[PDB]
Amino acid sequence: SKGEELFTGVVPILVELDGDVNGHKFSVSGEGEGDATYGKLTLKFICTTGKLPVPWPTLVTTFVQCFSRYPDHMKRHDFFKSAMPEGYVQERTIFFKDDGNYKTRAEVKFEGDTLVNRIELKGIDFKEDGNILGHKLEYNYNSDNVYIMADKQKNGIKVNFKIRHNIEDGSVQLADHYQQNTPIGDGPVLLPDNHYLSTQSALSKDPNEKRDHMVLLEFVTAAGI
Repeated sequence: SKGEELFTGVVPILVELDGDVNGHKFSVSGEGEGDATYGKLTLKFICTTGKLPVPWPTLVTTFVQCFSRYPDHMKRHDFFKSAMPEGYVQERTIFFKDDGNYKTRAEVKFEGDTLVNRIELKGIDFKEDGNILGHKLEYNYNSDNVYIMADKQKNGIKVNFKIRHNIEDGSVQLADHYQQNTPIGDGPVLLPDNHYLSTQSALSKDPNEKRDHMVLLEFVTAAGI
């Protein structure tokens, strides 16, 4: 249940985002593959409109939790795969402490054999010379644990978690995330007991790529039950 079966091998992934942060318009395309059996994601994103007006790490959480590795004993709490292939809607508000906020709306679903994440991102109230529009964030990412809770009312899940981005001066730029997911289908889905997803993310660059981009490798495992 139910995308369960859809995820037993390596699945191609496509990500497309249209963004507007303080009027700075930009688009990003990402490609790669996920192997949920190992909770592994490998992806390369390209800013297709010239330079990315925000730091790449600020976009990682926005750029497919159905690739998390759910231990066999926890399969019944895997809301993400259960919503497939029809997919789910994912919305967030990300408040950057002492700075602006991003509001995103994405749909994650299969297109044939490819798992697609299409997102619209809107950012407002950013400080022109703050850590974001001013690009003062280091190109790295910290590991973390986010707590997935069922949202029985909408038959989806909700998550509230903090991401800390390292600032070049040694300090931290907090990004408080509030997320809610609901199934696209009318299809049944599995509602989970509370548990965590533990993620680790490594960012890198493609020595041969001249466009603004980001190479991302992640491993994610569910636990807490």
